[PDB]
Amino acid sequence: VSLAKASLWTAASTLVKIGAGLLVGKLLAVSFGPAGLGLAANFRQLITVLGVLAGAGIFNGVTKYVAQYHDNPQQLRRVVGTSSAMVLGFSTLMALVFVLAAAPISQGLFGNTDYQGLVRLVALVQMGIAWGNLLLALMKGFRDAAGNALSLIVGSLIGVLAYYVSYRLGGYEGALLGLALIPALVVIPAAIMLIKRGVIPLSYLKPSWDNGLAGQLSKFTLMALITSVTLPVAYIMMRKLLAAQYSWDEVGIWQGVSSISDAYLQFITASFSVYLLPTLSRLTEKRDITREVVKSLKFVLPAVAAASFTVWLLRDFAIWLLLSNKFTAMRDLFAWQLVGDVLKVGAYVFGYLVIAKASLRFYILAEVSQFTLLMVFAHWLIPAHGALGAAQAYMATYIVYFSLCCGVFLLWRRRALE
Amino acid sequence: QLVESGGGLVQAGGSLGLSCAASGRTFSNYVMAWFRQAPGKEREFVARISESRGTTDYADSVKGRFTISRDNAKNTIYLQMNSLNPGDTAVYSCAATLPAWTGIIGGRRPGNYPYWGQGTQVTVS
Ligand SMILES: CCCCCCCC/C=C/CCCCCCCCOC(=O)[C@H](O)CO
Ligand SMILES: CCCCCCCC/C=C/CCCCCCCCOC(=O)[C@H](O)CO
Ligand SMILES: CCCCCCCC/C=C/CCCCCCCCOC(=O)[C@H](O)CO
Ligand SMILES: CCCCCCCC/C=C/CCCCCCCCOC(=O)[C@H](O)CO
Ligand SMILES: CCCCCCCC/C=C\CCCCCCCCOC(=O)[C@H](O)CO
Ligand SMILES: CCCCCCCC
Ligand SMILES: CCCCCCCC
Ligand SMILES: CCCCCCCC
Ligand SMILES: CCCCCCCC
Ligand SMILES: CCCCCCCC
Ligand SMILES: [Cl-]
Ligand SMILES: [Cl-]
Ligand SMILES: [Zn+2]
Repeated sequence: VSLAKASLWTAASTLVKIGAGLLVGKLLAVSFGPAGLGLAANFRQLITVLGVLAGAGIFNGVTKYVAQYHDNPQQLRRVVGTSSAMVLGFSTLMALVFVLAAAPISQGLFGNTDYQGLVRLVALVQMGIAWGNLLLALMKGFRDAAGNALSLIVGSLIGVLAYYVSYRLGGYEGALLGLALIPALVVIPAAIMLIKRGVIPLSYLKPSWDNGLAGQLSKFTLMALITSVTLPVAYIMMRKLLAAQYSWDEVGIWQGVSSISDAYLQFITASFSVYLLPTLSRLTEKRDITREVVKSLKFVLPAVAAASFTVWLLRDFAIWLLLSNKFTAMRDLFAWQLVGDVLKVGAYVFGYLVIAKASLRFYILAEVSQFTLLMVFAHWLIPAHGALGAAQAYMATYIVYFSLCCGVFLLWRRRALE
Repeated sequence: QLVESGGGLVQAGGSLGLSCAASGRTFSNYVMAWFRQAPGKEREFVARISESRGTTDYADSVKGRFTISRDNAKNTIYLQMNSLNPGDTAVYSCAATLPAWTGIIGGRRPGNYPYWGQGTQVTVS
């Protein structure tokens, strides 16, 4: 198995998810117009958040420790049992909070209390989201790129079917329910694929508790908590700088670039958690880690550069196809943003190493480094060049950050502190 | 887009007539409905008239007692309420939405109507 082969599997599953999303999104737009989209905005962002929140963000830890103990049946059972207990316990608590506060949640999502029933349904749907993501994380711990990809592919296709039936039957609220069911229905193929492929015995998923492993998986919950604040906060007051001296139109230009660039990043690095994270988890010697990091960088940097150069050449086609034609000056932002994306992908290789070593301390330092760099560059370039400056600030940020990652890796590999 | 008229304090057993006016242009394509919300509960379905064949739907609590009608000439809809019992005391609101928002069996869900009126009070002594 290799990073290249994992990318081949993961690209096929990600492309189907993108094609399915574009199909469902245009069906929702044609059916309910801008009024339906504006009312679905918060609800859709909640569905995204639940993809990590429903299982308490332990998923990367599940992959890390399953990989570490994939040849240790006794510990592997303990890992999966504790992970099952943590996902079951938190998802159950989440379901109770959702059903009990369905009225305040509906008010915050839609502006009134008329959606309490949909919120109460989501309280049960998020259980499928959490459990499905756990099963996928288990497969990634075994580096089963094919099982992971086939599961996501089946889930996307059945998700489109479920969305069609749901909105045809129940109108707008049925459509929203279908949106929540898209990531939840993956649990059906994921459970089937995991058992049929012989990855682990079904009994491993019975909830158990191990205090040690629970504390270790909690470290990945804490990284998930940190990640959901730092850089999101950074982009929020980046938009603040933008609106302070420019129009909302320029703000929209930048937000469109960032959101589509983030989706581009998620597609390109989706195989990192499938291959890179479990592989680096098993390796402990510095020579072996360096070899794998070097080999990964030698593959991913030319691949992403070639892909990003192609995208920049077709930036006008990418804008016309992927986004609503309400803004077409972002083309000048593509070059800067795409360069930053290439170096950010390179920086992800070091970031997944930190995940693979469960280093909470290096995770904090990596996150704070990105936040501060983003702020120094944004505070400089945004007030002078608007959305173009925001793209320049993003690019400059990850030029410096990738270089910093290399230097810190060299100091760590050479044991500068010993 | 929607304004309500009628209602108030009525003696139990007496009749009452609510009316709702709509602005805009395209009105015959909007499904029209009445909802009510009593103090302490949530918005519940009352009655609904379609945009096409003039079909009607009623909650089991008002069937036979309440009758909804529409007039596409003046873009208004009405609700006649006979045999008013104390359980009918609520704020009554008219709602408008397109048939794609209701689907096949979602015509009773208030979240399928994005356009609402201010609401008129009905108190059955
Ligand atoms: C590099 C890009 C990769 C893309 C990956 C996915 C490829 C598969 C494509 C899937 C279809 C996308 C949604 C189609 C809806 C078209 C509605 C068209 O709408 C119409 O006809 C009316 O005008 C709507 O108002
Ligand atoms: C919005 C933060 C809410 C934090 C709620 C904390 C609840 C108390 C429970 C804590 C364990 C949380 C694990 C982290 C979930 C973060 C979702 C992070 O989601 C993401 O990053 C999405 O991709 C956003 O698009
Ligand atoms: C511990 C905090 C550190 C976070 C570092 C990023 C790790 C990335 C993976 C996380 C797994 C948790 C979310 C599962 C949702 C995937 C939905 C399915 O979506 C996909 O897989 C698509 O390919 C997304 O584009
Ligand atoms: C027990 C087996 C061997 C493991 C021994 C060490 C465990 C903890 C170390 C993990 C390696 C992280 C290396 C740094 C890579 C650069 C990203 C870090 O981000 C940065 O560059 C920041 O700016 C740092 O300040
Ligand atoms: C994404 C961060 C930037 C915010 C952009 C706002 C646009 C709408 C929200 C999320 C985009 C997800 C893909 C859009 C098609 C929906 C797929 C099917 O829908 C789903 O199941 C999703 O979970 C919807 O969020
Ligand atoms: C399974 C090996 C495939 C080799 C060609 C891949 C081209 C992207
Ligand atoms: C690339 C696949 C697009 C989505 C297909 C959905 C089939 C029901
Ligand atoms: C009994 C297990 C409860 C799990 C709660 C969430 C832990 C992060
Ligand atoms: C809706 C199903 C959620 C996951 C249940 C998992 C039972 C082992
Ligand atoms: C949610 C708790 C499951 C049972 C744990 C048993 C630990 C020996
Ligand atoms: Cl560890
Ligand atoms: Cl440690
Ligand atoms: Zn450690």
